[PDB]
Amino acid sequence: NIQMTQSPSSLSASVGDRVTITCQASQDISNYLNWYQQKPGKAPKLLIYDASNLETGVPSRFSGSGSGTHFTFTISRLQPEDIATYYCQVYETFGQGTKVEIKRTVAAPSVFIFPPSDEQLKSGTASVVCLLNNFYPREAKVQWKVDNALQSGNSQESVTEQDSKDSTYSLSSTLTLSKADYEKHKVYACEVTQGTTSVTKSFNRGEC
Amino acid sequence: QVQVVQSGAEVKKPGASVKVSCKASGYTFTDHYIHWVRQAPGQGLEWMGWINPYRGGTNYAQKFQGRVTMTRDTSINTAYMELSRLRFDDTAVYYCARPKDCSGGSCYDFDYWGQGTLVTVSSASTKGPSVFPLAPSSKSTSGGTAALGCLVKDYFPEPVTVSWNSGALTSGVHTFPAVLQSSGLYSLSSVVTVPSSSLGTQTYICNVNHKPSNTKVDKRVEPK
Amino acid sequence: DTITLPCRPAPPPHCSSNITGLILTRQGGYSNANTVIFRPSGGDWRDIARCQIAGTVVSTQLFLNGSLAEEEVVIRSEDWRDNAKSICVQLATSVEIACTGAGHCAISRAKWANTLKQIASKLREQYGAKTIIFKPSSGGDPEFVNHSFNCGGEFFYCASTQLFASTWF
Ligand SMILES: *[C@@H]1O[C@H](CO)[C@@H](O)[C@H](O)[C@H]1NC(C)=O
Ligand SMILES: *[C@@H]1O[C@H](CO)[C@@H](O)[C@H](O)[C@H]1NC(C)=O
Repeated sequence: NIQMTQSPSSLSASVGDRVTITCQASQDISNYLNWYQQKPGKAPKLLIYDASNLETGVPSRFSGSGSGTHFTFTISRLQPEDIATYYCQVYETFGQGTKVEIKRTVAAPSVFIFPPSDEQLKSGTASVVCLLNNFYPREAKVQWKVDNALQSGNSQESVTEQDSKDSTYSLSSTLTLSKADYEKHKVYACEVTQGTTSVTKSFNRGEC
Repeated sequence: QVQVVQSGAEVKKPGASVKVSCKASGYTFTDHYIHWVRQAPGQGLEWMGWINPYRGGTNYAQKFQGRVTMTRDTSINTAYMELSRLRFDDTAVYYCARPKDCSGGSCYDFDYWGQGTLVTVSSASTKGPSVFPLAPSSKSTSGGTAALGCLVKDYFPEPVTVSWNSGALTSGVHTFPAVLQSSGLYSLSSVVTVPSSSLGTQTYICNVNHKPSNTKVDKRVEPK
Repeated sequence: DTITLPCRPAPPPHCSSNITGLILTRQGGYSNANTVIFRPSGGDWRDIARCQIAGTVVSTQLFLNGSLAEEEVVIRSEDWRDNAKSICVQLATSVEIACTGAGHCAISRAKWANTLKQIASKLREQYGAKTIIFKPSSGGDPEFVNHSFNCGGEFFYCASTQLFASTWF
């Protein structure tokens, strides 16, 4: 039935500037287009309804306009908490969505390293956890060395959603070894490289 | 005031069926249709159908006809979506959505949503998580701020929730997206930075909830 | 050559009526089929009232002993694009439904066929040169998933599956 075409699929903007999203409807739908904001892990949130109206409690930098087949959603001055995916909707049809992410200055991570717990070692596995806290851009190089030997294949990385307050990212790198291999080596280090600086945090297996 | 609360996450086997509940309150239940919309992981939104709670009528998206049933119990303001013959690509977060007053209004402007229900379609069984401390010391202290956490390991299906001191501690927390291990089980960490001066004096507990297995783990994280 | 509908309890012969209109829901969602699907309304009494073509008799899915349109079938909807708005259908020529007292009410197959064909043609004016399919009620409480009606203080329930299951090209 009624097709939708939402544009662009993703945009990156600095704090404070104006963001515009379009939705093109397959046929004349009058003013029956709604706009939703969806933060990661959360239900969609109604912002604009019947193409123009501001849902009660929505800040006034969110506007919508258009009629017929072409509709416009705009954020006047992008705020940090506006990171989200945005969807138009016509009846049962949702547009493809637009992920708006923020551009900001470079920020260096605070780096922390955690040895396996005593409890986890009992169970026969060792998990060593390296935290990169509140950095930017998303792109980071994390390498693991045990006794100065590069690991390459026994770590897994996970990256947060962009922070709603300071637009930074946080990253975890977890290295997993059996209790056997873990006790075979002494020095555990994760090397965090962000562009002409590498910071290496480490520990000796026994000490604390 | 208006609330829409859904049942908890579940895993179901391929071919089996799931029934998700949606309890509403704070308005006249019979005056608004209840729509179901689902979201596969990192995908868009997909409408499944509506139920009229007044007299039980329904209208399902054509692609689910013959596989979905929507019902309600007006006595407890609860709508249900039952999807059967589950395939793998039915894994998704299932939302109920309540539009503005369906008379005069479109009945498609979704004012209120439930929180969602993750339904995972898989043959593996539930497995509650093992929770290990990521303890603070002088070694996780950079300038009077200390980092501490909980490793939440070896569980299935998604999701877990993590809070700190029963939600009393929120700032600085980073609970990372779960990662699927080569075992087929999920693992994540939640971390928080606090002042080092508090380490000896404020107690720090992470609260892991895994609704799929009806397990809640509280781990006291003590300083080393 | 009849469509003979099973009804519970048995409507007596003097509860026979003329069908003068009906109320539809268009089935939602994407089809890559070039079909449009209609079922007896998934709404309720409020949608029936809004059509303003009932007479004295209270009935669901079919209007019984109501008003007729002047020349041809008339269809109206508050918003054709909104599958949560019911579609009112007013016949120009009525279709008798004759109840035996023995547990059925019957309609002429040919007359119902020609009725559906006219309705389908009006729907094609509204949604395009598409194939039109009528399909049974999607479900609901007993008075609405059945064609139900009040005759003389007693409620009767006729399975309408035979009336809404056909393709019109
Ligand atoms: C419809 O009209 C006929 C003719 O007047 C009448 O006998 C019948 O009872 C009416 N139907 C109902 C359900 O009352
Ligand atoms: C239907 O209407 C015709 C006239 O159009 C009338 O003769 C007939 O008795 C009616 N049938 C019923 C069952 O009311």
